[PDB]
Amino acid sequence: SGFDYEGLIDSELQKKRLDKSYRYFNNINRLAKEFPLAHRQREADKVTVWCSNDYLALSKHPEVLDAMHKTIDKYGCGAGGTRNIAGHNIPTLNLEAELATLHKKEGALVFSSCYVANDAVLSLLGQKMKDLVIFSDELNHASMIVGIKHANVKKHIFKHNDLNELEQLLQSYPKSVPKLIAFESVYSMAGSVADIEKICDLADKYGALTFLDEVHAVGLYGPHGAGVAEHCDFESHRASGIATPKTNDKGGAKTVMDRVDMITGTLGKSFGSVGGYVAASRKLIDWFRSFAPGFIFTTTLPPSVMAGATAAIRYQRCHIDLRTSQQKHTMYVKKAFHELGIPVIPNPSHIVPVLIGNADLAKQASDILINKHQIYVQAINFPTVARGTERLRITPTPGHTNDLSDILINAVDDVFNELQLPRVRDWESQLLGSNLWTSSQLSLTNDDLNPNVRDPIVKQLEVSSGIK
Amino acid sequence: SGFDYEGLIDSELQKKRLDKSYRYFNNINRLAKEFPLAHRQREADKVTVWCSNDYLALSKHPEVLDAMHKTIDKYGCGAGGTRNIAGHNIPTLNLEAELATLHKKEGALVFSSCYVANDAVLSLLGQKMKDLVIFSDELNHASMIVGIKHANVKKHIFKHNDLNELEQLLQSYPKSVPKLIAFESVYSMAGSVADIEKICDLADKYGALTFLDEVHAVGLYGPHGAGVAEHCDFESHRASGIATPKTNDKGGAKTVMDRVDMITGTLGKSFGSVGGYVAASRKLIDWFRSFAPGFIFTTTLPPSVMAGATAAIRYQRCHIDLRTSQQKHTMYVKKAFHELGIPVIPNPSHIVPVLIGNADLAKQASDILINKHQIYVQAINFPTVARGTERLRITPTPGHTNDLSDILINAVDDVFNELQLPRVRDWESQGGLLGVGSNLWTSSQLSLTNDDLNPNVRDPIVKQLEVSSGIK
Ligand SMILES: Cc1ncc(COP(=O)(O)O)c(CNCC(=O)O)c1O
Ligand SMILES: Cc1ncc(COP(=O)(O)O)c(CNCC(=O)O)c1O
Repeated sequence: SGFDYEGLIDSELQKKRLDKSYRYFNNINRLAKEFPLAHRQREADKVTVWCSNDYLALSKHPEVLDAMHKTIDKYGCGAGGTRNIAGHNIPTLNLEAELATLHKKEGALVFSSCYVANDAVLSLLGQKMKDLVIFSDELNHASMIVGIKHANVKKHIFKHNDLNELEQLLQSYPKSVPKLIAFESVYSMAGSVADIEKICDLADKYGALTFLDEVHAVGLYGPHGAGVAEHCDFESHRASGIATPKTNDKGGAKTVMDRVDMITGTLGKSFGSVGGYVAASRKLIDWFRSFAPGFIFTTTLPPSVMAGATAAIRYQRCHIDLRTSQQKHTMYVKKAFHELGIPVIPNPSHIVPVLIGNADLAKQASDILINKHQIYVQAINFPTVARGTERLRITPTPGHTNDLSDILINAVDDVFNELQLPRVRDWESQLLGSNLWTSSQLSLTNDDLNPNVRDPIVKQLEVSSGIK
Repeated sequence: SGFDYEGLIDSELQKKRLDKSYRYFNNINRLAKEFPLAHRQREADKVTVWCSNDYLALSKHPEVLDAMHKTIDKYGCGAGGTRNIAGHNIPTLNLEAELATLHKKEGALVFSSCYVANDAVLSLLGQKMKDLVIFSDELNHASMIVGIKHANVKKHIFKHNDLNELEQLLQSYPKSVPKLIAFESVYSMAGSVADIEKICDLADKYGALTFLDEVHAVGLYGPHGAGVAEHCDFESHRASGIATPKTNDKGGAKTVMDRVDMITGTLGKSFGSVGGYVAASRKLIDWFRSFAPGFIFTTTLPPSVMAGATAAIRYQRCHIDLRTSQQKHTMYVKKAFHELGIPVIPNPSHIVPVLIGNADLAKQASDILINKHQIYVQAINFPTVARGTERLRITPTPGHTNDLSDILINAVDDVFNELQLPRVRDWESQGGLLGVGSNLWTSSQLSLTNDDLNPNVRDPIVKQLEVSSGIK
């Protein structure tokens, strides 16, 4: 007999168990009628979910559900084909148009997932420019890492958010060498934020494209939820609404969001659905549409799923109260943790990473929270984060009111004592250690938005179907 | 001064226009209440869709829609996370269990899409066995090609369905070399079918894994729609229903479907939804679950989308009349075309590829069909097929009854005259092409009804798999 395939797999699975990164998924059945509750195996066994990426609770929004129900009745479930063959349609057109409008770009292209979007764009760039050099933040997501490998070009990794190191790398190449700077706006495991504007400045100076993943930012930053790039020119964007502003927030001609060449997002988090996208110039979009195999050779997302996301995007654009209440909830939890010496990785975003520092203790903390306190928070271990930096990821939403927060705070405090986990004081004696939303921005209401953001009559893009 | 990025893209887009493979997508709005009709830009402007991969018309089935509606009311739209974080749930468990049941495997794992499934499995195998040699059918789908590139291992391409050439390639390595044979059951562009059994025999003899893409076969072949692998032991599977058969169709211990190491499918065709999967041993599934980044680091499909597919799978398992009526519809169209000398690439499957032979004429035929006859059929050109072999792809379903077929036949006949396209006779004069000049479903199999299935397929109490969540 030949190779021992079963032996190779056995030993590979055993390494996961011995190093204790072997994952057990929790049966979590999220309740649309009782957000943010979920049930486990039994309907009667409920927990409060504190680690979902349904950041704005739009997965259960009436306009999202209604859009789904109506679309299902008209279109059915599946698209029934690919974009080329029988799977191109009005829900697709409306969604691409909505995303392009959100990022104030010429075009947007929808993919199965942002994982696929990231892989497709990065792969194609590298496969069509073999001389390309990619500069990648060390904390970039798996999707981007995989895309960068697939691109199959020279790559440099820079220390996280270290723009001195990035500039030194950029500088060591002639300007005429094609370059790509690949980064995220908000890094999900730490909640850290990129200086998008400074990166755009570096791109201008050294002749690089910019690729920006706003997956943990869309819905959440900027007056309309277009992301951190929008937040960079918050007041310009707020004044102009849907329109491109006359000037950026410093009185210059171009906004940050305009200067970024390629912006990717998800429909699977804030926008309450599933899918991915890239927003960019008409030329870039047409190129991806025409050449990306991960776009071309795959069933189109169901119409209903697209209709849902479109509804979510439209609603959130003109409901800044979603963001203000999320930020308030987050800040409430963060300040309560600070007072109790519960160690939170400091960040200016909506993510609350509670530092544990140990794989087994993080899993046990998660275990006790769900079984004893009916709180669902997931442990983040290697390989998603560095060994020794293990943590619990907590993500408050507009639905996590202060009464629910109080229960969380009490439970986490309690679990820290039960496991005798290190407090902030203890960490100081012995790691990974200031808010994007300002008080000014946090006191805005929906009345302070440009009325042109309420039910815009958004027209379909020619590029979605092909250009004459 | 800086690289001309816009220049590179412009010239790249211009190559598509000059070679005339630059695609214009049709606005096709499929109507659940009026299958297989769709509207274009205006609701009033309707066409009949004849090139959908909604092969069993289950995208609009009441049990599918009802499953979606109820799931949406309970769960909402999005999963709200990945499988690891807040996106693992009962709809997921039920779907994976249903797929494992269908293929009579220990486990199944759901992905965003079969494109992603294929890429993930192939990538991982090659990344974890760098000495692996992959033997790949020349007509394998882009997803598999890309997966095989990503695997980043030695690859041999064998001529399409040529198991003599495959054997000679396999033979030129010692048995102890790790090997993978990657192939499809049904190839969508001409409807050809693999000899899965002979490939399993070659894998046994030369010590290879088998990777089988049944994307154009699930729902459609075998008594329960488990695919061509099931069709290989049709009678054993039919007798045993959902249970593993006592013997295969030759009286041996193991069925072909059991001997295939990895089977991938889609939820986006027959099963009327979206998504992909692999069915395999518990060990393999646990491995993909634990290691495939394309599985791990992506939002879970919406619960409703999973619930829809589950309903579609359960329904089709015990409705063999879906397959018999599809095959009859296909055979009706094929034989009508034969009588009219409309050239169809001969195949034993459910696909009707009408040979045009010219890129411009195929697009014009498609154009005239939709604008003049309200028939939507897509032209297939280079690079999807060889230049000179361009064609129209027609895919009948249970919903394409003979009245609709008659309209299609009439329209295609009409278009052939309008464009003075070559008939079968005309191709024969030039020496034939691609067989223009049997059948998986036999007469015996085609006269089976739902009463001839094992009752254990009706409402199986399918139990959730431990491997879906993790094994201790
Ligand atoms: C930063 C980031 N980028 C891209 C993706 C992929 O997008 P989709 O989920 O639409 O496939 C994820 C998903 N993973 C979420 C997480 O890292 O917690 C992500 O977190
Ligand atoms: C043979 C084959 N394999 C895999 C896939 C990918 O499946 P998803 O659509 O679920 O990603 C497809 C898609 N069908 C493309 C075509 O008919 O050319 C396919 O045809």
